[PDB]
This record gives sequence, structure tokens and C-alpha cells, in this order.
Amino acid sequence: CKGFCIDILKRLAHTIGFSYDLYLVTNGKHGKKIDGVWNGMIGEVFYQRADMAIGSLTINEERSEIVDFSVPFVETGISVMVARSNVSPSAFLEPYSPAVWVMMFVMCLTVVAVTVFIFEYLTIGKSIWLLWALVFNNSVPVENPRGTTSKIMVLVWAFFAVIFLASYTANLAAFMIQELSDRKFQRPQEQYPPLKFGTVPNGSTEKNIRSNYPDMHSYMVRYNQPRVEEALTQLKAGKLDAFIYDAAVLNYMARKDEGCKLVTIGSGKVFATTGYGIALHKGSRWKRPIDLALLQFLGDDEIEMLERLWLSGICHNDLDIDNMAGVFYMLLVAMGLSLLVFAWEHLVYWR
Amino acid sequence: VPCQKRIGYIKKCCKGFCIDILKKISKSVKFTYDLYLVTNGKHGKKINGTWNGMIGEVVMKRAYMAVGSLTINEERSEVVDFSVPFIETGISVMVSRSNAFLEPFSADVWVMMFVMLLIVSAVAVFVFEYFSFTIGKAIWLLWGLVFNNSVPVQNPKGTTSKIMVSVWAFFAVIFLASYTANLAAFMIQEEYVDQVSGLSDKKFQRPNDFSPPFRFGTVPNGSTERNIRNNYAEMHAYMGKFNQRGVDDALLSLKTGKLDAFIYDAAVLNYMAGRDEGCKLVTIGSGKVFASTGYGIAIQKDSGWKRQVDLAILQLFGDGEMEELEALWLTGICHNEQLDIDNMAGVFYMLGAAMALSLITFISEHLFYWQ
Amino acid sequence: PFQSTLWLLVGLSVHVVAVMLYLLDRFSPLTLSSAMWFSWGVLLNSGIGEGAPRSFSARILGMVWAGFAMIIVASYTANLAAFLVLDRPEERITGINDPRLRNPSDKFIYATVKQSSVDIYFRRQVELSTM
Amino acid sequence: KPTLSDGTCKEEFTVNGDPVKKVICTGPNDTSPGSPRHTVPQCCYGFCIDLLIKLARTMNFTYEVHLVADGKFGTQERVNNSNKKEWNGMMGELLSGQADMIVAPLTINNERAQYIEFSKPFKYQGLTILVKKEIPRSTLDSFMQPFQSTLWLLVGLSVHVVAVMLYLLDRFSPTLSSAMWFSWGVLLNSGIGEGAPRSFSARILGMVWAGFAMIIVASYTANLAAFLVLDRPEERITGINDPRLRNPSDKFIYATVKQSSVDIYFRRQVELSTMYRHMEKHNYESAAEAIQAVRDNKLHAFIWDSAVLEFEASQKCDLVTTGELFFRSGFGIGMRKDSPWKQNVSLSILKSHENGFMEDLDKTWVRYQECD
Amino acid sequence: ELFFRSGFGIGMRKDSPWKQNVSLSILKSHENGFMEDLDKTWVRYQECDGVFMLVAGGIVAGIFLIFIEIAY
Ligand SMILES: O=C(O)CC(F)(F)C(=O)N1N[C@@H](c2c(-c3ccc(Cl)cc3)c3ccccc3[nH]c2=O)C[C@H]1c1ccc(Cl)cc1
Ligand SMILES: *[C@@H]1O[C@H](CO)[C@@H](O[C@@H]2O[C@H](CO)[C@@H](O)[C@H](O)[C@H]2NC(C)=O)[C@H](O)[C@H]1NC(C)=O
Ligand SMILES: *[C@@H]1O[C@H](CO)[C@@H](O)[C@H](O)[C@H]1NC(C)=O
Ligand SMILES: *[C@@H]1O[C@H](CO)[C@@H](O)[C@H](O)[C@H]1NC(C)=O
Ligand SMILES: *[C@@H]1O[C@H](CO)[C@@H](O)[C@H](O)[C@H]1NC(C)=O
Ligand SMILES: N[C@@H](CCC(=O)O)C(=O)O
Ligand SMILES: N[C@@H](CCC(=O)O)C(=O)O
Repeated sequence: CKGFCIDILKRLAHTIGFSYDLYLVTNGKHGKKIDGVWNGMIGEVFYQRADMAIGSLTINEERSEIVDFSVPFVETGISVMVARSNVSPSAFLEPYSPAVWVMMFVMCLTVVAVTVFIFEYLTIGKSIWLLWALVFNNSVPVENPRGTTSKIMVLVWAFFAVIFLASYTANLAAFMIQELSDRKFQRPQEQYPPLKFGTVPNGSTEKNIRSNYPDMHSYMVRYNQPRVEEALTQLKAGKLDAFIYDAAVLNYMARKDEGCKLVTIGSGKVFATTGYGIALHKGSRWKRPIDLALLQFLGDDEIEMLERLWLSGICHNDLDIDNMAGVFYMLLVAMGLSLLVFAWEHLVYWR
Repeated sequence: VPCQKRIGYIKKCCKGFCIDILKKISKSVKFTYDLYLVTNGKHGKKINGTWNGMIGEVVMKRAYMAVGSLTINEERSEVVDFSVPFIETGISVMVSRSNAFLEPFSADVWVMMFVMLLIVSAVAVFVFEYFSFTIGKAIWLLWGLVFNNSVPVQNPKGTTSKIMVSVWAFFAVIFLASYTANLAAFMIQEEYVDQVSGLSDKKFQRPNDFSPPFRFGTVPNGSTERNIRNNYAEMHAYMGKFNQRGVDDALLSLKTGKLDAFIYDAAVLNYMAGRDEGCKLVTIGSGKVFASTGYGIAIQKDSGWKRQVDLAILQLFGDGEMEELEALWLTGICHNEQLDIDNMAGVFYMLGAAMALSLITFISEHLFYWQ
Repeated sequence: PFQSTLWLLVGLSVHVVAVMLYLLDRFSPLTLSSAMWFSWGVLLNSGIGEGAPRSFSARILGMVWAGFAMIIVASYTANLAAFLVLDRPEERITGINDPRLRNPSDKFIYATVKQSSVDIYFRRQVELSTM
Repeated sequence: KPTLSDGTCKEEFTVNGDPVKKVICTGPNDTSPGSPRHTVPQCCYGFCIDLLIKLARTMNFTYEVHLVADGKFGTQERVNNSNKKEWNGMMGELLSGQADMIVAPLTINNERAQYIEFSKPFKYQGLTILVKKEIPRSTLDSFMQPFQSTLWLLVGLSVHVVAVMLYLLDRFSPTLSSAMWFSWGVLLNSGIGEGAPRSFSARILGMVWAGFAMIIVASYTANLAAFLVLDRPEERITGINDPRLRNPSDKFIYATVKQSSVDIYFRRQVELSTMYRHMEKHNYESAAEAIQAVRDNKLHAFIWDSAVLEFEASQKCDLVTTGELFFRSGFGIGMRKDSPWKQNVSLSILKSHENGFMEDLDKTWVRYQECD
Repeated sequence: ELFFRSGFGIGMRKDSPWKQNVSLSILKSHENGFMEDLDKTWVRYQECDGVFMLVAGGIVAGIFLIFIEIAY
């Protein structure tokens, strides 16, 4: 037998000094009350059949009442695991937010009046028509002035436009150089389909979830996957989509699967956050010699090194349709904007 | 470890990579030490038959050992013995960092649109010939379409005549967008031009007659200079003018511009490169050792500890202890991984050449009718 | 990412070629006003300007004349593209077991809260005595 | 290489025309573990042979090169059939008496240093990893490849909706086929379009359309730029400490060379016997066939000296080495204890480094700079 | 990245008779959602909440060019 807890036990015996014999428990799992009798890893320590119970035990309130736990050394709560969902957006492509947009509209609005003013010195329609033409690659019939000063002012419009277009390529190139929603399941069958979620219902996870949310527990009895891997395979096959278990095991299982197809809900959701520990005899008097020894390994470099050796898995967390359909929202205001202009012109002469 | 210094004695303390190795050995050899700094000379230079420096005390029965920055070479092996090397060392050069339209892509592309020049010209005339400009004027528009320019030119009519040119129109924009996207990739794939290739380069071997001379130098009284003075004696004579006094003073002279090369040890220049501001200095060849000779501990001639000390060092390599020492003490910060006149001058080389192509065509009019 | 001297050669290029283009057609079997009207715009890619090349020698002028822009306008698009690739090491955000933490020479001069526990943690850690 | 029909084994010239130096090399042929072995004269040449000839002339001694019986290096190989252990391979032959000098790639470590000397190394190197190179094909894309092909009919339909009602509003308030030339032409950015709008409703609509023009082509320029930037499988085993090596997953198989120095290195370590306990069954008789196995996709990784693997990777451009060096120890000439040749041999190697002689050997036997 | 993982706690003397009481109360309020209520209320959200400028001179330069052109 070898692993994480065993490594701590071997290290503990060095500093303290004792002889230990492992006593793998035949009875099922960690602990449970059957109205008078305790079984599992905690049943054989209350009934004076052992002196310590090392393993993946979790601190609770009933257990801490009758036994004395040590200082927690691994975090653990309640978590849910789901599969992996099937864009990189830019609303209007936002070159520098609606700041430069105000500048170009205001600049082009003022110049039209200025250019029209200088034509009297030498055109309400021709000046405005040519001005928005050249800045947008022309391609429209626009009057070309025969003067000298007029042609110079119009000329400097193009070079500003193209470099804007070149810069309009930079921001799009910028975004690619730099280079997820779980609003569902938030309902006890109140969602439209029959939602399925299940546990391994013998441990503290059921006891904690049995007191609160009584309605969920009664419905949850339909799904009683009596394993971890058996529940895992059924989850991938689509039979189940939510698995609730320890947050120090579900996270590990979702941190070594191929393809990064299993990500827990949220970004490491934990609910109770009751850490692990070592059960004792309630009168063992070994509680003090363990606490100081354990608090040392949490200090500088001991515990913070073991987890790299055992729990260090890989495959962690990490143009579409709406990207180009962002200016489409401005297409919905195209015909509407032009429609009211005709109505405004109609009422100019009629009224 | 306490580090006594002679000349009266003033107490000092010594620490670092070499000291850490020394105390590890003393825990497996069962011996002690009385370290003391060397006063007269440093690193040894055999002059007039007598030695000096660090190696000048082991020879004359004063230290019995010497650990530090010592480079193994033949001239010292005869007089004193050396243990198994525990680090690599050669000889390198340190330099600063430097400050073509067809260079992106290649010549493969430019042999294609030449076909389109003849093909598009023939297509327009062939279509126009049937229904019934041409060479005189129609060639202007179809080549002009390749470039999105606002030149005022005629627009040929025809219900179907201009249909294909519209199809021909969008071939250019997708072409030019492709023709400019690959350009940015070459800036991603930009290489380092460098200046020299090693000690055997002509620039190093040329003292003069090679423009303003290359300014290279080193510090004397070490293995890195005696090695040069035995193979390239003509080169060592020239470099004597650009002599320095220490690594630190010479290093700052590189940035100012008085020097542009530095031939020194190949295991301490790496530390300088990895612990400088903005990593503006890079070794030639990305850490290219030339005369591979490692370090070691010098012991007195005919010493019984030699059989035991080298065995202990080889045990460290197997036990994987040396990785912690080098990671702690020998790790840097930066790692080796702006349009200019020279790059786009070559662009103008063809444009200037293409300018002259207009002059020769002028003389063709002379023989158009006379001949 | 521009240089005034480099901007000068392109800036003065149009003036040199504008006068050369106009006077070239005199010997063929172009007014100065037009040479400063439809030549500045085309290099700048502007609709301001009038006329088309007329002489056979004038016809061959446009090849290199037109060929100037697209070979250089993309260069700026490439030239600008260089800088967005550069992000600077200003976001070095180096931490935990880094040489920056153990660099005790007037660079970061970072401090902690007196007493506390982080002071005890550093004191206990004999490997970081200098820090 | 096998000899010719006569006693000699052919002659050839190098790149500069110098004659390559060869020495008769007697040894077993057709190894085939499980078949009788016969001794047939062959000839050997290369790096160590050229260095060996230099020493023979300098110190004035003669030689007769012969190969090894079993193609394995030294190893302690403690067995129950003997009292404690006995050496095997090259190392055992030197101590037996049949060998006086050992010239071959042979690492310097603790175990072999307790009985034999090692002189000084020729070159310094370390261990690394060899893996199969990724797909050489760049997956270069054609026209209509980027962006959804189906929605490009929508772009084709985008001009359709604009075309139909453009002249439809030119009849009621103030031909239908006469308007699409301008609408289609402007997105071509050509001179075909000639109809300047007169109605204010169409005049505004014409200009706001223009803003739609340049976005796609610039985006398509970026999309093409996307094709030449984003390529990263991120399949790089980083060092020995990678968690993939620690867990003995069956999807990848690790292997090495039997009875080599790396086998001793892993066995000695009191922690590493957790992965190679499963990789011990996956080994090889020599390093000359593991490369073929990797090339045949029957393996995933290989552990060997960087001196050999780097040369192989350069020669054949189907493999790329990764990882970082983690055990550095040079080679060396090996001889028995109390041998008098030790002092002279060590000096010659040190004197050869300064003379630049090893530079000539490197550039004619190691560096080929092919398919870089 | 975090490098010293250890929680808080209420401190008291060794012979305090309230130690066993207090540990149970914390472990009983840690699971019935009380800690989440305090988390959201207090600590959770607490939201924080040249060339272009020279266009005036360019118009003057254009006006100066206009005046020069008008004069010439
Ligand atoms: O009652 C309601 O109106 C529903 C709702 F609001 F309860 C609700 O949907 N959810 N409540 C969440 C929550 C719990 C808790 C955990 C598991 C289940 Cl089964 C029930 C509740 C929790 C449990 C113990 C201690 C602290 C906790 N803190 C919390 O936020 C979690 C959340 C939830 C998320 C995923 C699934 Cl698949 C189902 C529910
Ligand atoms: C190592 O080299 C030295 C120097 O050449 C050898 O010493 C010579 O040995 C020969 C015969 O043994 C004598 O005739 C010379 O007089 C010696 N020269 C000197 C300077 O002592 C030495 O023999 C070599 N080592 C071995 C093992 O042969
Ligand atoms: C859960 O606990 C009960 C208690 O008796 C046991 O009978 C049952 O087998 C346990 N469940 C599993 C899957 O072992
Ligand atoms: C090198 O040795 C010479 C001769 O002893 C001496 O003059 C010179 O000062 C030494 N160099 C340095 C840097 O001390
Ligand atoms: C709380 O403390 C009191 C006095 O210290 C003790 O009598 C009692 O048993 C404790 N527990 C409860 C639940 O009251
Ligand atoms: N690690 C926990 C998981 C189940 C539970 O919450 O009780 C235990 O066995 O105690
Ligand atoms: N350890 C070498 C280094 C020489 C040098 O740094 O110049 C020597 O003393 O010869």
C-alpha cells in the first residue's frame, strides 16, 4: 500500500517514533450511523478497537463530537462535475471604444460647412458628396473641383483614411495576437426536462445534503451510482450530467482525463470547505504530538512538495457567427433611418 | 564559512557555489579546512621559472589544496594534479545587440502574375474583337485594375463586356490581402543577422586593412590569454592595445562603444549575460564553447586524498545534488529568443533599376519608321 | 514606428518624380499644373486629379509609377504589425522561487508587515536568510 | 561496414579529398541473439578511430582493434548463480585480461570508477529525450476555406436584398437591373458603377453601405493572418519532472537500452523505481533499432546521450528531440588500475583541446547541417 | 501563486473550558449556509465602481494658402 496518506504516516513515525500495523477495514466505507452503531473507519475507533484512523476522512460535527480530529491538511468541500461545452467576440470591433468614432463624425461634419464656405470665394451638394467619397475609396460619381486650394484640402482626406484602414487591420490583428456559462441546472426539476443528478449516498455528502434541501434528497434516490468510475462512465454516455462528490477527488478526476472534456461547475466551486483529518480515540492523548508535527509540514516545503508527486495531473481548464454579425445590428437601422428622411422632406413642402 | 584574510588578519566570510561544494565534500571525507585568501598574485603565471597566485602556493607547500575558479590545462597538470571536473568551461566572445521587397515569400510567386499580364491582355481584346482602345488604351484599365488606384480612366461599355472584368476585379483584392498577410509572418520569422562566426573569422584575424579595426581585448594573467598567445601570435600582438583591468569595468565599456568584443571565460560570461538589464548582451553562437576545459580542485603532488575526492564528486552527479546548486546560484532572468534604411533600400534597388527601363524604350521611336 | 529621415526620402520622392514625368512627354511626337494635380493624388491614392498617360513613353511611366504604392502601403501594415507583436516584459509578474525575489540590490525593495507571520516564515526559512 | 571480397575493404575520399583512415576490425557477425556466432574480419572508422591513430603515433605503440562479444556496455549484474556479482560486457573484458585499453563512448560514473581509471573526457554531453516529430504537413488552406462557407451565400444574398429594393424605391417616390451594377460594382471597388443617387433616401443609404465595404477584406486579411499564426499542438515533454512520465499510462511506452549507464542511474535512485518498473519489460538490445521502432510509431520516447541523438535528429528530418539535459558526464578512455599509460594519455587529450584538433574531428564526423 | 495555506482561528488559553463548545459551533455554522451569507454580505462583491490637435493650424495654413492663391 502506498500513496498520499501513507507517505504522511511514514514521515510522522520518523519524528514521533512508534510501530504501526495497517488494518484495512472490511466493513463498508468511512462511517455511518445506524441508530446506535458506528461502522467503517470511525466505527472501529469509537469501540476501542484501534488508536488511529488515517485515510481520506473528512471533519464533520457528529464525528468530532465522539472522536478528536487533528489539524486539517487538505481542503475539501462539495462540488459538481459536468462535461465540456462545444467565439472571441468584438462588438463593432471597437477600435478604441466609441471615442475615435465621435472624432471622425464630428470632423467630417465640420469640414463640409468649411469647404462650402470657401466655394463662395471661388456648393452644398458637391462639397459634401466628394468629402465622404474619397475617404471611402471613392467609387461614386462626385464633382471634382477645378481650383487649387480645394483640391489640396480634399487630397489630405485619403491618406488619413487608408492609414485608418491599415490601423483598422491592426486592432483585428491585435486581438488574435492576444487571443463557459452554466446558468442551467439551477432548479429542482423546475427546469423543462427531467433533470438527473446523483451521488454515492453513504458518506457525509449525503448527510449534509439530507438535512438541508429535503426535497432534493428524496428525488435523488432514483440515482444511486455505487462507485466512482461507474458513475464516471455513465456521465460520459449522457445518462447523467451532474455528479456531486468530494472536491478533492472530483477535481483530481477532472484533472487527468483525456481531451479536457470534463470541467467541474464554475471555476473550482466549494460549498462546505471542511478539511480532512485524522481520527483518534477521544482519549488517546496523541492529539498534541501530532498537531505540532503536522503544523510543521504545512510550514515551508514538506506538504507543498508531496502534492506535486501525486496530484499533479494535466489537461486543466483553458470568427463564429456573431463576430461578423455585429454590424448586422446596424443593418437593422439602415432602412429605418432613410425612411424618416422622406417623411421629413414630405412635410417640408406639404406643411 | 569563516574566511581568514592575510595582510595582520581581518576576518571575512566566504560563500557561494564553490564553498557549498566544499562543505559537502568535508561531510564525506572526514577532514577540516582553514580557508584563507591569496594575497600576492592571482590564478598563477609562470614567470622566470617561478610560479605565483593561487597555484603558486600549492607548489611550494603552503596550502595543500585550492578550490575556486581554476581552468584545467596541460601546463599546470605537470606541476600540480587536478580532480574530476564538476563544470564546463571554454572560451567565447561577448557582443552587444544590433540596431528586400522579395525577401518575404520568394521568387516563386513573381513568376505567376507575369502570366496574368499576358492572359488578361489577350482576354479583353478577344472578347472585344468578336462584337467589335485594345493595345493602345484597353491595356491600361486591366493592368490598372490590379492596383486599387483612383486614376481617371475610361470605363468600357457593354452589357456583357464588363461582366468578366467584374469577376476579374475581386481576384486582385484577395490577392493583395494574401500578398500582405504573409509579409507580417516574416517579421514573426525574423532572424538575427549577427556579425562574426568565431575566433577563426577573418575579422578577428585581420588587425588592419578591414575598415575601422575591430576592437577586441581581454585581461592578462590567465589561461584565456596564454592559450591565444600560442596559436595566433600575430593576433595577440594587435589586441594588446585594448587591454582592460577587470570583468566589470570592461563590461560597461561595451555599452559605451569603445569596445565591441570580449574574449573571456565561457562559464562566467553566461552569468553576466543572464543578469544584465534588458538582456542587451548576447554571446556569439548562443553559448559556443571553443576549447572545452572544465574546472577542478588542485591538490598537492602525490596526495592520497586524490583517489577519494574525485570519487565523492562523481557521487554527487548520481545522487542528483548538483541540480539544486546550479538552480540556486546559476540561473538568470532573461532568455535569448523598427523599420530601417537598409531593409527597404533593396526595395528601391529594383525600382531604381526599373526607372532606367523607361529611358531605353524612348530610342525605339527612332527606328519605328526610319528603320 | 517612423523615422523623419526615412520619411524624407518618400516625402521628397513625389516631388522628384512629378517634375520628371511632365517634362518627359515634350520630346514625344504635360502642363506643370497637372503634374502637381494628378500625380500627388495617385501616389497618395486619391481621387483628386485628372487625365491619363498619353504618349507611349508616358504609357510606360505608369508601370513603376503605379507599382510604388501596393509594395509600400503593405509595408506600413507590416511595419505597424511589428509593434503589436511586442508587448514588453513590463508584465513580468514574476513571483515565488524567482531570482527577482532573491535579488537584494535596490530593484524591488518590497516590504511586509512587521511582526505578523510572514516575517516568521522568512526567518524560519534558512534558505532565504539574506532576503 | 563489411569488408570487400579481398582482405581490404575499399577506399574513398572525404569532402576535401583526404583519404579516410580505416583499421581492420575483427569481431562477431550476424549477432541474432539465439544463433551461433562466427568471427569475420571487418573494418572500423570514425571519431574514436581517428583519435586512436593520433595517440599511437605520438606515444609509439602498436594496436589491433577487435570488437566485443556481446553488444552491451558494462553493468554490475548481480546474479544468484554467483557469490555476489560479476562484471559483464565491455567492462568485464577489460578486467579479465583480454583488453588493455577501452576506446568507445563510455560514460564516467561512480560504479565503474571503483575499479578502473578514466583519463579525461573528449567531449561533454548529457541525457535527453527523442520523440516522433509532428506532422510535416502545414495544413495549408485554399480559397473559400476560412469562415463558414454556408454564410457566404448570405453574403451573396446580402447584395441580393440591397439590389432588389435599390431601384424599387426609385420608381414609387420619384431600371431594376440598371441599379445592381452600382451596388455590385462598389463592393468590387471598380469603375463600373456610374449612377450617382439623386433621392435623399437612397443617397443616405448609399453612403452607410460604404462603411460595410472595407471591414470584411481587412478581416479576411486578418483571417489569412490567423492561418499563418495559430499553430501550437503544445505536445512538448518538458524535462524528466513532467507528470506524464511519473504516471505509467499505457497510451505511451518508454524504453531505453539494456545494461547501459541510464539503467544503472534509475536502479540506484530510491524513488524512480515507480515508472520504469513498468518500462523495464520495454527495453532493447541496442540503440541502433530503437530509432527504427520510434520511426515506425511503436514507441513514444527514448532516453540516450545527447551526443548521438542530436546527430541522428539532424540527419533524418522525421524526429525532433525535446526535454532538457539532466545528467552530465563526458566520455573517456578506460584502462585497468596501475596502468603506466595513464599519465601520458591524459596529457595528450588536454593538449589536443588547445591545438584545435578536436574542431577538425567535429566538423568532419558530427556536423552535417542538413534539412535545418 | 499561493505558497502558505493555513486558515484563521479564535485563540484562547490552554485551560479554557469553552474550546470544545466553540469548535462544534463553527463546524455547525459552516455547513448550513451561514458562512456563504457572511461572505456575500461583507467581502464578496464590494465593487470598485499632436497631429490631430494641430488641425487648427492646418486650417490656418490652408487659409494662408487660400489667401496666397487668391492674391496670386
Ligand atoms: O433551493 C433552490 O431553490 C435551488 C438552489 F438554490 F438550492 C440551487 O439550485 N443551488 N444551491 C447551491 C448550494 C448548495 C447545494 C448543493 C447541491 C444541491 Cl443538490 C443543492 C444545494 C449547498 C449545499 C450545502 C452547503 C452549501 C450550499 N450552497 C449553495 O449555494 C448549489 C445550486 C445547485 C448547483 C448545481 C446543482 Cl446540480 C444543483 C444546485
Ligand atoms: C610519458 O612521457 C614521458 C616523456 O616523453 C616519458 O619519459 C621518457 O621515457 C623514455 C622511455 O620510457 C625515456 O627514454 C625518456 O628519457 C623519458 N623522458 C623523460 C623526459 O623522462 C614516459 O616514459 C612516458 N610514460 C610512459 C609510461 O612511457
Ligand atoms: C451503504 O451503506 C449500507 C449500510 O449498511 C451498506 O449496506 C451498503 O452496501 C452501502 N452501499 C454500498 C454501495 O456499498
Ligand atoms: C599581470 O601580471 C603582470 C606581471 O606580473 C603585472 O604587471 C600586471 O599588473 C598583472 N595584471 C593585473 C591585472 O594585475
Ligand atoms: C457548551 O458549554 C457548556 C459549558 O461549558 C457545557 O455544559 C455544554 O455541554 C456545552 N455544549 C452544549 C451543546 O451546550
Ligand atoms: N471523502 C468523503 C466523501 C464522502 C463524504 O462526504 O462523506 C468521505 O468518505 O467521508
Ligand atoms: N579559472 C580561469 C579563468 C581565467 C579568467 O577568468 O580570465 C583561470 O584562472 O585561468
